[PDB]
Amino acid sequence: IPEKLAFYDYIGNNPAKGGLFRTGPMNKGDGIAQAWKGHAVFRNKEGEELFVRRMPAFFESFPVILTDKNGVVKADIPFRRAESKYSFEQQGVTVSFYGGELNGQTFTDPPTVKSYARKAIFGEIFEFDTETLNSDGIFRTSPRGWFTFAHA
Amino acid sequence: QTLTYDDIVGTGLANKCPTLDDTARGAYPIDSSQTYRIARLCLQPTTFLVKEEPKNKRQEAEFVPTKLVTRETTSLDQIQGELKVNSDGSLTFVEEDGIDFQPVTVQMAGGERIPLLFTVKNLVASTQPNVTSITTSTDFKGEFNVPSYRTANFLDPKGRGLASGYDSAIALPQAKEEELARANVKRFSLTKGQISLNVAKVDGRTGEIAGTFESEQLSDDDMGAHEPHEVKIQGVFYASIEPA
Amino acid sequence: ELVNVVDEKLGTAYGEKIDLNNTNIAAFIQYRGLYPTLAKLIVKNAPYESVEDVLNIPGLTERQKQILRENLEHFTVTEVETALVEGGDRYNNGLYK
Amino acid sequence: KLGANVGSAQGPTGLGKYLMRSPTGEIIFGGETMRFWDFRGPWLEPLRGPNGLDLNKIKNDIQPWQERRAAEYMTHAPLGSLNSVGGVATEINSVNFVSPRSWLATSHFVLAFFFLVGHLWHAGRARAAAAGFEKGIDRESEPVLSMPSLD
Amino acid sequence: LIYPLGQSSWFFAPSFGVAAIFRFLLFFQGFHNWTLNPFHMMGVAGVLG
Amino acid sequence: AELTPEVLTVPLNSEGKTITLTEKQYLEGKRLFQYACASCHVGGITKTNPSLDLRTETLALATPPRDNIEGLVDYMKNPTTYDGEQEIAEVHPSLRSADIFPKMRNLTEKDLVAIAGHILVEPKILGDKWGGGKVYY
Amino acid sequence: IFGIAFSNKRWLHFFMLFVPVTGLWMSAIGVVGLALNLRSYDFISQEIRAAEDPEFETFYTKNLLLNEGIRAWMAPQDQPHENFVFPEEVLPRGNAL
Amino acid sequence: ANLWERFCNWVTSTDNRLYVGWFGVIMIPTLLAATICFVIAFIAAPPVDIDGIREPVSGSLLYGNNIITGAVVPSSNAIGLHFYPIWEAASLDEWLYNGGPYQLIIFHFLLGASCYMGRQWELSYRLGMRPWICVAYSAPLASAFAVFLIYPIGQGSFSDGMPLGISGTFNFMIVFQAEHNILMHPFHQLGVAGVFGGALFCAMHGSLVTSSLIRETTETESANYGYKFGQEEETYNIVAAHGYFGRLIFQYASFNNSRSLHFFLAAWPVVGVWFAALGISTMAFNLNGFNFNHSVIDAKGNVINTWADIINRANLGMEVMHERNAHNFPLDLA
Amino acid sequence: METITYVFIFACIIALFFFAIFFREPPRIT
Amino acid sequence: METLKITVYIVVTFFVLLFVFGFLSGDPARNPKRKD
Amino acid sequence: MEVNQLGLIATALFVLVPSVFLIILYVQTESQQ
Amino acid sequence: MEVNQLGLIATALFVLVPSVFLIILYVQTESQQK
Ligand code: CLA
Ligand code: CLA
Ligand code: CLA
Ligand code: CLA
Ligand code: CLA
Ligand SMILES: CCCCCCCCCCCCCCCC(=O)OC[C@H](COP(=O)(O)OC[C@@H](O)CO)OC(=O)CCCCCCCCCCCCCCC
Ligand code: HEC
Ligand SMILES: CCCCCCCCCCCCO[C@@H]1O[C@H](CO)[C@@H](O[C@H]2O[C@H](CO)[C@@H](O)[C@H](O)[C@H]2O)[C@H](O)[C@H]1O
Ligand SMILES: CCCCCCCS[C@@H]1O[C@H](CO)[C@@H](O)[C@H](O)[C@H]1O
Ligand SMILES: CCCCCCCS[C@@H]1O[C@H](CO)[C@@H](O)[C@H](O)[C@H]1O
Ligand SMILES: O=C1C=C(Br)C(=O)C=C1Br
Ligand code: OEX
Ligand SMILES: [Ca+2]
Ligand SMILES: [Ca+2]
Ligand SMILES: [Cl-]
Ligand SMILES: [Cl-]
Repeated sequence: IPEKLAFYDYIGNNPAKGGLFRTGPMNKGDGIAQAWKGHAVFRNKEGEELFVRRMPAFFESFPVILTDKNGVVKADIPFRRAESKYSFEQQGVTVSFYGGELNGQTFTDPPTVKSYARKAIFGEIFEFDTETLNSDGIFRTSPRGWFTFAHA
Repeated sequence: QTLTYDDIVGTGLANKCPTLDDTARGAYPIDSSQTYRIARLCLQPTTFLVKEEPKNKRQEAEFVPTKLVTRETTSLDQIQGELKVNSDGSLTFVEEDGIDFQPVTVQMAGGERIPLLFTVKNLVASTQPNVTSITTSTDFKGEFNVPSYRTANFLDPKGRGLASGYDSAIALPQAKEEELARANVKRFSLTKGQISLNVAKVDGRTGEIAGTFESEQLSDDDMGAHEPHEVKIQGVFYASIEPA
Repeated sequence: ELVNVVDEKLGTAYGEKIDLNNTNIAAFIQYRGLYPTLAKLIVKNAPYESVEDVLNIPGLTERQKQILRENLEHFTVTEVETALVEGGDRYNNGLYK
Repeated sequence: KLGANVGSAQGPTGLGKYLMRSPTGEIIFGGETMRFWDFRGPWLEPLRGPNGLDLNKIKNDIQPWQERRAAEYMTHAPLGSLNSVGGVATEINSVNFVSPRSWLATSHFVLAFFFLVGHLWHAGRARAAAAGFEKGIDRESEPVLSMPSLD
Repeated sequence: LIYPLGQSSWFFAPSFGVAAIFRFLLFFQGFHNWTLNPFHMMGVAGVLG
Repeated sequence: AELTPEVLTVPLNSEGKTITLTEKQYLEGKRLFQYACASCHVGGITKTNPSLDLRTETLALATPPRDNIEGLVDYMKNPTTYDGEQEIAEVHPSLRSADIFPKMRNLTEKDLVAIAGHILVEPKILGDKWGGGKVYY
Repeated sequence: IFGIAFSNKRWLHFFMLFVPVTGLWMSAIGVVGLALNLRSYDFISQEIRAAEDPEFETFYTKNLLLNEGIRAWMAPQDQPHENFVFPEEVLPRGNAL
Repeated sequence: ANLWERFCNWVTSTDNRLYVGWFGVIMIPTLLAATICFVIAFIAAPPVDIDGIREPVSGSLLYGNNIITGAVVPSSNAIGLHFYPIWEAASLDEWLYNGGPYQLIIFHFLLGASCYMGRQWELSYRLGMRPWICVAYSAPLASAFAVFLIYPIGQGSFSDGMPLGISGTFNFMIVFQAEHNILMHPFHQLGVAGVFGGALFCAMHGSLVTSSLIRETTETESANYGYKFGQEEETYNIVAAHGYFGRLIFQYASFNNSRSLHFFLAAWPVVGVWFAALGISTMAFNLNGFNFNHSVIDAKGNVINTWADIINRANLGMEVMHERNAHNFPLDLA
Repeated sequence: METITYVFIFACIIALFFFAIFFREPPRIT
Repeated sequence: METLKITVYIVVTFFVLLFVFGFLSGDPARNPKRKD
Repeated sequence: MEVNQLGLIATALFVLVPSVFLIILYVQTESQQ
Repeated sequence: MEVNQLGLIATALFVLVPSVFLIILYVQTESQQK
């Protein structure tokens, strides 16, 4: 898979994710993209492939919910813990990467798996240089968005 | 001559421990064959001191005065537990229950606010050996537990918590997580405090004692977000001892 | 590293069964005969070195002991987690419906 | 009843989950109802001593009739919708209830307010009529035209 | 017209109804933080003024 | 969809006998449940003790079992804690405590059956909404 | 009474046109922005301080928590084409409620 | 010639640049006190434990706020409706922690604004005017009483009074909707009709008078120079304006009587805002908006949602998140 | 810097109130 | 605090007395038309 | 607070440029015969 | 280049305040009767 094609499949390039007073280039938000990390594949202890529910453009924040191929919920990141049933720890959720930087690697440490799952709600996962521009981690719109706003 | 709730309400007396007369210089006999309990222990703080945190780290830091900002809500009371007679004649109080904590906020010179959970939770305190009678020479010394000032459900202003809440800074969706780990990953403190009780008055007839106390414990660490301060609390105490 | 001890506990038997040393008392409603009488006794006499130690609670009726025996397969024990047992949280953990 | 020691139970904020102190030290109920500690009622006063709510009476002396009354009053709180659906605003239909206290308070605030408006209306008119200008300004005798300019 | 045309579909336009419009208000608070917007604040000033 | 005889057929006893309620009985049960019970049990939850709800699966694991007409009718005469260990008529409305819960004074045996049938039929209509609380509103 | 007053009746009545008409025009501009999700949603300086300092709270951070509840609790039924299933455990809630 | 007689003459003098008057004797010190405390607190006050749970909220500019987020924060829920003047605190530091400034500001403000209203009566009497401008002002004033005093009384705490700040105002609105469904309350709906209609009729009257200005100026001068302050002739032709608007709708839908017209312009927003104020003041005692949650049911008994049920879902999100650490028991009863 | 900026603008507005009231163009009947 | 309280009480009483005695001082007659 | 470094110059010119425009026009009006 | 962040506002005000002073004086000179 070309890195350029994977990069289009990422919500940080969606022009409907910005803010009126979040000024500057998109690079000022998530950072200067360096490399595709590869495709994350999530699995539970049974070995079923699980899919992270992607964030719609409407949502500034979004929960982490994983389903099987039929849309049945299989794991999530709970808010309240005392009645959690689907936590990554309970379900033995792992993540393996195919292609990109992390190709051939597998992660089982629940905090690490959860961090990758949080990025997967944005689609394909990239490594960013957030230092060069002192990027703040908050999405900005593209020239497509700014052009559209001013002219409407 | 007996006061009621309506005599007391709004006066501040409800935060004050009972006192004994200047004539209460007696002695309460301990029968090593009898079992005893403290039916009521009351602790009324009169001074909060916070240890200054100097830069040099070779100068001896001092405890400095503070201003109480949370009003007359500080006293521990209705505390009870077993009062054991040990084989060597010492007495050990084992705290079991009561209103044995108070959140407190004091302010340093310059405005820094220091919240703490003023407490004697799970207090075990012992006297010197051979206490055939409790007198104005009796002392109690012991340790207690200091749990996290906030309990596990408490959510910070961005909705992050330990037993509930987000586990990341959701307003910074693509920021690097390593730098925010201390604020994102909530931790529950449990430390020890120390307390001394100096008996100053004893009513042998009624089993009541009163005196001064000093205790030392750590302050709120905001569920692990920052280092706690050392606090010294001074005040007066009252206790009623009963055969049980 | 910094770790959320409640999430970690979810990766132990605490995430699979009723932990006699940690679990909030409303969980004993999941099985017949445990709540409220045995559940109160269980929480009050915790912690336990093993699940079978629950049978040593003094004062039990014979039926009460039989109910415990039938439900040992649904119990576990892990180390007491301070964050789960402070604040009276085993009696009321701030969760209702 | 489940075994909690309600005196020593610390809530999430650090204040007592069930019991805390008023700003003047009295023992009072915790949670948001800390604001209501001035409340007094016959089902609650048996539990109150000189320093406020008495933990020993709470541990030992709560009668079934007190539990009954408290459950009744908790579930008949004066909250409900204009079409008389009892409960909080997010409640589903089922309970047909608006407290008589809500009907009586809302009606008489509405009436008291309009009667204040009526007082202003009629007081201002009676003054203007007594002075002779309730029908308007006399064009040939406009008071302001006989006054010095402000600047 | 413009708002739904910028969104995914007409579905997210206001529906023509009293409670439907109230939902539109609340959607705008929750999703857009519309009360924070200085152009809405100028609108409020113009209407209340 | 309709409120059919099959929907209105519910377990009569612990042995597996069923009974088919009439639509009149269903209407009577809703009315009487609102009259005497909804102030605490609206929607199948319990406002003064949210740990216990009126879901059929919860009632089935009560002692004695309460997931049938006879169990619910008995509960309304002599209510118990969930484990059957304590009689709670002094703090829960019942025929036994009609002196202190006066709304029970005029409830007939027929009324109790109707209330019991409402509690059993409603989850067959509403599913997990019944006893679900505000999450399911 | 107020310190200033109208003195020109033509200005007064023009001002009465100007004020509400300009107000509505401004609100329209904001909505054109919201068409693109170009919101005034956040103050970045607030988010940076709040993320690093868990004792920092303002009415601005309080309102975002309300917004997060609105989105999570209203989206499944308000946006049925999305087929949202949010298990109970993921729903943001404060204590007790 | 005696000092008290001379003083009374200056106080009630119609020649002061700003009228004082007897209401003014109360208004001036109370409004200055509220203004000075507000400005200082808004700039420099430390965080305030609004909800009484030792969770202080920062309101001031120096403590991390901007104009949009800053506020003077309501007094602590631990205080409730107790009177908390400065001399009740052990120290100014305690007074600030507990939200003392809020009580000082709103009490001085409400008294001063009530006196502002009486002052409007008073000057109108001194000028030989008719008296009811103060009645028009009673609508905004009643609204201020509603959110700063009546709602706190009904709920038992000044911590539920509206905060003195822009984002705090939005916080009050959102929580109010969660707890009272104010959008579904007809008095708030009348309020909206009052302010929407007030804005509409403001633009309407403005445009109609402006449309019928009599030509008195040249192409290069502002037409405003066609009116001279205090001229006796009307400056526009209301017969032309009515002839236009009566044809826009129909003849009888339009006003030809200027007195009737201007009475309508006064009455419509004032009445509507009166109902707005009464909305807040009666939801203060928890008589809330219409509740149609699960009102529509199909033949089996399935709930058929309406837009009211979607509103309910949004209200729930507000409810469960607001004051996330303050509730220990399952019902939010105040 | 921000605080200074906010207070500066506010202070200018209050000064503007003073001039607009006491140093207004006087209304004259002509 | 005690001094502050006494000071404010004195200040408030002064202005309140001005208000009451002011309106007692022949206020109906302070109009431009009929002297009541 | 980590504010935008251009906020100050943006606010300063936003006030000053139109304000001085108005002052220029006002003063040359006053100075007319 | 890591320049002083106040350099921009300082230079801008240094130009604009006295320039605007002169423009005010010039324009109100031109508008006086001739
Ligand atoms: C059609 C106009 C237009 C558009 C679509 C763009 C688009 C873009 N610009 Mg360019 N630019 C433009 C014109 C435009 N520019 C002009 C005229 C200049 C000279 C000033 C510039 C100079 C410029 C620079 C120096 C930079 C950009 C940059 C950018 C990128 C980021 C934009 C941003 O952050 O905006 C933020 C937008 C806002 C904060 C919106 C402001 C809304 C105003 C303030 C509201 C005013 C309301 C008014 C006061 C109310 C009146 C009310 C009254 C009637 C009553 C983006 C691709 C940046 C970049 O990334 O370069 C690589 C960058 O560094 N632009
Ligand atoms: C103090 C006055 C008062 C109060 C507190 C009550 C309270 C109650 N009534 Mg009673 N009643 C009253 C006067 C009052 N009523 C009057 C004047 C009549 C003759 C019409 C009645 C006849 C009556 C009947 C027949 C019934 C009740 C019922 C009830 C109960 C349910 C109320 C309801 O659903 O209202 C619904 C709410 C409304 C209809 C909204 C009214 C809003 C008005 C229009 C606002 C008025 C605004 C203001 C005054 C004027 C503004 C104009 C401005 C320019 C100045 C409740 C206890 C019911 C009950 O349960 O009995 C057991 C019932 O069946 N009442
Ligand atoms: C919103 C409150 C308010 C306002 C603005 C007015 C306004 C007016 N009143 Mg009314 N009045 C009111 C409430 C009000 N009244 C109430 C509740 C009552 C019942 C007790 C009265 C009984 C009354 C009588 C008997 C008369 C008036 C009259 C008048 C008119 C002449 C001015 C005057 O003498 O007032 C007097 C002022 C008052 C009676 C109270 C004013 C209250 C405001 C809030 C100021 C509070 C000031 C106070 C010193 C604050 C204390 C501080 C505290 C910490 C100690 C004027 C229209 C006179 C008139 O000409 O009628 C035709 C007249 O004779 N009023
Ligand atoms: C102080 C409270 C307050 C006030 C005064 C306003 C004021 C406004 N709001 Mg805001 N709002 C608020 C609080 C407030 N809001 C809060 C807390 C929220 C939650 C965030 C919102 C959410 C909100 C949203 C989502 C929107 C507004 C919008 C507006 C503007 C609507 C203008 C209008 O009249 O459109 C009314 C509609 C028109 C004027 C269109 C033309 C109407 C034609 C002429 C009607 C013809 C009818 C015909 C004769 C048939 C009649 C038939 C009959 C049977 C019905 C106005 C500036 C709207 C906006 O900004 O628009 C740009 C908008 O979309 N507000
Ligand atoms: C018109 C002048 C005026 C008025 C009416 C007030 C009113 C108030 N002040 Mg403010 N104050 C003022 C000027 C005033 N102030 C000035 C100039 C300063 C600077 C020195 C202050 C500094 C100040 C501080 C620091 C505080 C107050 C506080 C208060 C509140 C409590 C006052 C109290 O307990 O008095 C009690 C006094 C009496 C009860 C005696 C009144 C005696 C009269 C003669 C009897 C009649 C009373 C009765 C109501 C009749 C009224 C008549 C009317 C209806 C016609 C009250 C809102 C406190 C507050 O805001 O707490 C939240 C507070 O902390 N004031
Ligand atoms: C008890 C004492 C109360 C005093 C309180 C102080 C009141 C201040 C009143 C406004 C003074 C400034 C007016 C400048 C402008 C000015 O001097 O106007 C003077 C102008 C006089 O109008 P004329 O009809 O004489 O103008 C003739 C025209 O033909 C000119 O071309 O008045 C108006 O235009 C009224 C409409 C504007 C009313 C504006 C109200 C502003 C309210 C404040 C809004 C912002 C507040 C910000 C908070 C931080
Ligand atoms: C509040 C005042 C209540 C009213 C009115 C009614 N009930 Fe109730 N109910 C209430 C509580 C506090 C409890 C739990 C009691 C305990 O300690 O166990 C209950 C329980 C029930 C149950 C058992 C639920 C289960 O086993 O899962 C049933 C079947 C029940 N209640 C039915 C019921 C009926 C029919 C009522 C009206 C006639 C009624 N309840 C009123 C609180 C309250
Ligand atoms: C709340 C505490 C105060 C309660 C006071 C109750 C008073 C009841 C008796 C009032 C006695 C009347 O006292 C009244 O006051 C003042 C001072 O004496 C008088 O004196 C006044 O006379 C004239 C009247 O036109 C005024 O112009 C002048 O400014 C003033 O000197 C009034 O003419 C008198 O009528
Ligand atoms: C700690 C778990 C493994 C490392 C993080 C997994 C997500 S990936 C991570 O995401 C960052 C934004 O948060 C990017 O800035 C960065 O480039 C990228 O490595
Ligand atoms: C002229 C009005 C003065 C307004 C400011 C008075 C607050 S006093 C201020 O308090 C801060 C916090 O306690 C301290 O950090 C600081 O040193 C001190 O100057
Ligand atoms: O403002 C107005 C002027 C005229 Br003319 C009219 O007929 C209606 C209105 Br509203
Ligand atoms: O305080 Mn402000 O908000 Ca009136 O509800 Mn209860 O309290 Mn709180 O919660 Mn919801
Ligand atoms: Ca950085
Ligand atoms: Ca001693
Ligand atoms: Cl909130
Ligand atoms: Cl609570």
